[PDB]
Amino acid sequence: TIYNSTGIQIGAYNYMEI
Amino acid sequence: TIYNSTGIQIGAYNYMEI
Amino acid sequence: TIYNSTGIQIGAYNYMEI
Amino acid sequence: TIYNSTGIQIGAYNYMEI
Amino acid sequence: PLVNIYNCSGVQVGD
Amino acid sequence: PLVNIYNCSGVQVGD
Amino acid sequence: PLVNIYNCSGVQVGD
Amino acid sequence: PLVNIYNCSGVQVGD
Repeated sequence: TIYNSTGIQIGAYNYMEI
Repeated sequence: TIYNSTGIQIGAYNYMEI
Repeated sequence: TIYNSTGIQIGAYNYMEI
Repeated sequence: TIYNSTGIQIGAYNYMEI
Repeated sequence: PLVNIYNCSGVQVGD
Repeated sequence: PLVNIYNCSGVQVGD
Repeated sequence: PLVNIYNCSGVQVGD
Repeated sequence: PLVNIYNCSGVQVGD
């Protein structure tokens, strides 16, 4: 059970600029 | 991002009996 | 960054009997 | 089992510039 | 039932 | 009582 | 080698 | 390239 979860994420979120 | 992931889970997985 | 991770978890996992 | 958690994370988060 | 997550401000798993 | 997800502000599974 | 999910054996989100 | 999760045997976030 999840209750009052502000911004949940799992793995990896980054960005490329080359 | 996710490579060679064995059994991934996030939150809570349990069972009830009473 | 996670590399060569062997049994990762966070918070608490236990079982009940009563 | 998590209660009143403030900024939970696991592994490593950083940024690149060059 | 018992094990859960409550009042969790920002959750980042890996990165 | 029942395993669910409530008051969840933004969810990113994998990426 | 990119922003995706590969060789992921069983996935459970919330429950 | 930047940040990821590789060779990760069993992942349990909360419980």
